[PDB]
Amino acid sequence: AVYKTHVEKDFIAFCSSTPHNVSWRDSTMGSIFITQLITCFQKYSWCCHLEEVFRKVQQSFETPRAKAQMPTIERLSMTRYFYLFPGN
Amino acid sequence: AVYKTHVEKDFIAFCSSTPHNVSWRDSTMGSIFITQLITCFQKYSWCCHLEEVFRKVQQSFETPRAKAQMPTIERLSMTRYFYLFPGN
Amino acid sequence: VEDNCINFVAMKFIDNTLYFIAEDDENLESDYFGKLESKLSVIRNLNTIFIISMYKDSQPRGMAVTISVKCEKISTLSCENKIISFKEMNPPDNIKDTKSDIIFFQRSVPGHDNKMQFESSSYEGYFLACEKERDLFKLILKKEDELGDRSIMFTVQNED
Amino acid sequence: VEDNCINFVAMKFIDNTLYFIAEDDENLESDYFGKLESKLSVIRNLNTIFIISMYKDSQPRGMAVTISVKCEKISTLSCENKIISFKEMNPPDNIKDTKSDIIFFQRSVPGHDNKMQFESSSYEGYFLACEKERDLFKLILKKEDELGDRSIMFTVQNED
Amino acid sequence: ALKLCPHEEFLRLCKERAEEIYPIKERNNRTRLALIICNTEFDHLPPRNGADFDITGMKELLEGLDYSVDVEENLTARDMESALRAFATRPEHKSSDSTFLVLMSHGILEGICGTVHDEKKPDVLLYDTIFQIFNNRNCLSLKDKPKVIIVQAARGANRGELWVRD
Amino acid sequence: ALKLCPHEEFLRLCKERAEEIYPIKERNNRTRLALIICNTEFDHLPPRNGADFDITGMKELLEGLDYSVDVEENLTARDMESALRAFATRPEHKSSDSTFLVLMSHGILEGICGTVHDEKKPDVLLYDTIFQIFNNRNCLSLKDKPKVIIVQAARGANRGELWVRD
Repeated sequence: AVYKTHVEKDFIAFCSSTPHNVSWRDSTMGSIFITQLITCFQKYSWCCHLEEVFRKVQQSFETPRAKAQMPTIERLSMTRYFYLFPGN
Repeated sequence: AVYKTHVEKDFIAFCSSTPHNVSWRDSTMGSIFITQLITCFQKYSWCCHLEEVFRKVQQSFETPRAKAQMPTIERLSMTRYFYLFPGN
Repeated sequence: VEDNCINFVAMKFIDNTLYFIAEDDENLESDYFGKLESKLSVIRNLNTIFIISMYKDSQPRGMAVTISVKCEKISTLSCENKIISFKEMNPPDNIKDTKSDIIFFQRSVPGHDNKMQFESSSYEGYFLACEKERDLFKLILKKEDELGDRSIMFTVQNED
Repeated sequence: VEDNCINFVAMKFIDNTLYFIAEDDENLESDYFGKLESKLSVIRNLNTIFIISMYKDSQPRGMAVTISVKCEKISTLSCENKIISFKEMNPPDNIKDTKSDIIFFQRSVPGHDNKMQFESSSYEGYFLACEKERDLFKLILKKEDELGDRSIMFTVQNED
Repeated sequence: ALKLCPHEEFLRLCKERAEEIYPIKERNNRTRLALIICNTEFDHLPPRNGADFDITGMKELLEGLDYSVDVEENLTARDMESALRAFATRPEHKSSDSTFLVLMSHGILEGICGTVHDEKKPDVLLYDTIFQIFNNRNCLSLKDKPKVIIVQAARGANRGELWVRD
Repeated sequence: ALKLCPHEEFLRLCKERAEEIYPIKERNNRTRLALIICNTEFDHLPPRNGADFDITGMKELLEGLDYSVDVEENLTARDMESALRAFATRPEHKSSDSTFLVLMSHGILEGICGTVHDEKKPDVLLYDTIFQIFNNRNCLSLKDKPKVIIVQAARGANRGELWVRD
């Protein structure tokens, strides 16, 4: 059986910063982006999907503390909602 | 009086198709993408935010009816949820 | 550029002639700078049967392939006497004479190295093609070396 | 490239010398190939006063600008006798003699055409700068025509 | 038609999700602005027949969403950027609280083509340009509120489909 | 720690949102695969001090999410694509239902760079390369399942900050 499908679909890229910007890394506790990403995954994934978690990550970067940066979600081809469901 | 802020923030682009793809349009009824966008806005705006409306538009393009097409969301720098709230 | 054009879905035989319809392009137009010209047409097998079988030859010069369709009596494509015709009945199992209209030679395509056309075995120089005639598509034998009309080739997608 | 460098936020005067601190870079590093060198420093007015006043001259050769800081008694920047000093004397309203340490000439910058440096009016050739000394920052007069240390220029952001 | 949001949800949402949603100002004082740009007649490209229906539908929907829609058509890239900048500096944006950028033309991956585009004479408004015009640096009046961009154009020559096996 | 979703809520969600959410396969027979890359030692760029601290945290989080994480480091761009393609064609992907592509390195707007980047000798893996390697054409085994890509790099050497009054 042969049937149609899209070449590109079900994709999502969480860039560290906006285009024409710079990402910051702390040489003691790691990069701030991943440090916040792990916290949001560990606290919100139980009740929020991947898109919700990424939105929470972005919201946590709204007011600039020390250096200023903002992650973006580029090339989002996702058609459904992605729930990680940790351990369940 | 002065304070820090990001150069780029609160942006969202809803491209007609995925990168390296072709947009299609009905000559006697308008573009399929826009038409779907308008009906989704007219049906779902009252109970969903803008990104949820875009997700509904994308899901409506999941299984390709006749010819194939899939819009994508690019450079999503939004930090909060954007409810249109038609008619106050 | 991965050029793809003309995906036929399914269509039967009418009046001892093979017709093939394509998808519904109800005036749909692209947003690219025109082009959209058609070169090949390969896509079928959307679940009206289009018999294709393989044959081994004692004089190896390419894979021998036979073309047939199902009717009340199964019909077989022929190029006898340098003309196009559908001959009914079935091939006498494994053919013996090499010069037979039933078998055809499949050649690879420069496009994606996944499709293949057919070459007549009863004559040297002929080729199989499907040109744009009226509303539907006509499977008519044409000479590949000569650019006639749009010169659309009848290729087929191989099994994975 | 819209190059930007160290900013400073706020700091006071200690021992009749002006200090200025920057933001907290607790070992934060960029993900771009080095560079990150400092050329200009402009940002202040985040909500210890750094009084700035404008003066009109009967001999127009640029905008006359004075710098003063707030203390128990207000101090004024000076370049008298080709040396740096803070004089705790308030300006005598509109100055009369053109050759006065209080007033300074402001010149626009090549960067974004929004910032301006300060130029001494009591002497010709001097320039105002802020260099990296120890932990905090030193406002020390340096000659702009000579490349000394990193040659950090002290600009100030104009009102919108 | 367009389903109207009942007044219940308006009061029910902002109080409970003030820090997670954008703010909405009063109906009377708010002057929202949107820009609808389409290209129909070209000089080297086939016309986008049916775009006239699309413009009417989008304008009706946006007006239903209370946007003072400005409609432009057949503008070159220079005119593209000029119109975008003029829309960005409109004084009504200070009283505004959102914006909509609806674009529809021929285009490539880099951006959206104008009206005199050619293979030998490139003419296209890049996504970088439109995103840079409306950022917090060039448009100070659009800070901290969404800038929704709607694009109806092509990005590649390759058709977006494939035939696979289940 | 990491919060665990209760089982009955798990069973409740899929039934009520079957066509809104992606499918989840059985726990025991499921080989999810994720890829984590963090090159810290370079040849012309300052080392990414503290990246090793991020590697452990990312690996622990993904393992908590039941991903057979493969960790790589100090890969050239040619090796970048070779490792990505090898991860794409792993036979365990057929039994998988998702994937994660965690990348951390220096980079520019075009993409993430490897370990031999030079201004005279550019070396950088594009995002288009990742999305082309993992699309439905090159990697048929990843059909109809999400492909989450998480990256860290620079884009334009411009500080993403602005000092604006009011």
